[PDB]
Amino acid sequence: YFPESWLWEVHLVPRRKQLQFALPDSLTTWEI
Amino acid sequence: DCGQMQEELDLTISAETRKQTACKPEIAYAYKVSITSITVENVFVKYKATLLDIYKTGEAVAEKDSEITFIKKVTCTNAELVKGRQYLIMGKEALQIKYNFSFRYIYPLDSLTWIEYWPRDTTCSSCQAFLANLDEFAEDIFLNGC
Amino acid sequence: VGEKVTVSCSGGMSLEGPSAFLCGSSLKWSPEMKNARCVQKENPLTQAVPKCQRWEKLQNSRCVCKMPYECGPSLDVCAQDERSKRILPLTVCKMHVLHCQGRNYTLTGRDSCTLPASAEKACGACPLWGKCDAESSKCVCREASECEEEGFSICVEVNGKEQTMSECEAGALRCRGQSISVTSIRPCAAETQ
Amino acid sequence: PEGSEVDMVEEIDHIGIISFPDFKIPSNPRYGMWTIKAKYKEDFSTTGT
Repeated sequence: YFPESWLWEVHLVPRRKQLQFALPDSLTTWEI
Repeated sequence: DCGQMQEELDLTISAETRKQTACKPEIAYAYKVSITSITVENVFVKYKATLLDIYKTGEAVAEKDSEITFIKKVTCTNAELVKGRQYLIMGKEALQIKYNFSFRYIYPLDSLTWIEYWPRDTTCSSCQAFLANLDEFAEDIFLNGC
Repeated sequence: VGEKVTVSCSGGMSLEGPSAFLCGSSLKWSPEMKNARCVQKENPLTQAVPKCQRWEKLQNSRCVCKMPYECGPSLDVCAQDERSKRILPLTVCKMHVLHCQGRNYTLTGRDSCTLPASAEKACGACPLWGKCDAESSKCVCREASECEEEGFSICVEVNGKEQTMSECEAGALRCRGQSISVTSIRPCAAETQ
Repeated sequence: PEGSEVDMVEEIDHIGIISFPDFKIPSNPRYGMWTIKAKYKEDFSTTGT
């Protein structure tokens, strides 16, 4: 797969919210 | 790709080893023909031909007499070819694409290939047993194959 | 905002474009098309039928010969040299593939050469006209309905008369010990009307 | 990077977040430090960069 960036998203958080997603094949630190 | 050829007019050489060689999974060009002419780009001097017969002109190939190239390279000095000479050989099939609709039967003449001269007269040249052994090998590939 | 959508054309209809989209601030959708193709050429070219034959191997949407070695499973018979009167063993498909390649050949009588298929075989080496019997070391000849091989059609004398039949049927008659005599690897004139 | 302007794009603000269409880099670019300037298309200056 190998992205340089992702998760580029906007959400309403009604005091708590949870998202679920695949981390990519890149064996590197992802800064969120 | 560079290797070496067998010597011309070899006395009583193993004809069954030729069948084994032509049967190999790496073997998919095999024919008897005249060498016709040669070319210039030194890693693929083209070596045009006059097709007499074929036995495992294999992968996506067709019927004989096509007179196509069988290229050569400068480091293969033990595999020299003579213009107008009849010859026998075996090796891998051609890379099948080019600027034309196909590169079909443009032979690579690569390393570890079989090569030898094919006798144009054998009655005069002592015992015809060497040319007859080649004819028995060609008959065996045509009848039994691999 | 932040809700996502996934898109497809209806069943069996070929959609062109990106698969999924996300609702941004309050109006945008990205990266969806302005105009699109929900459906396409879902049916390929069919029955192209290149011109094969028993001595043949059609290719590139056209007819062609087969290799004589690929024709090697054909029934064994007597034949003669391409430029001499001398007799030798041969197979009908290998001879036909050679003639398709423009090579010379000649015919011979049913006893003119030491053809390996000239009588009934043992188990473990049976021709296409037979098979091994259960718990037995001998081969058995099949019926003409057991024709799993494609086969040539050939000319043979039976009951005192020349008749055309399938190569596998002539092979079954030969293996079972029926009174026959092969006359050519080509079919007879007998089907003329 | 040569200071020549190459596009403009507008979007309305609903949230205090404003997501713009994904500007594709032109088919042969000048490499180096492109700049994004932003202004309200209203009676405000408010340049951000």
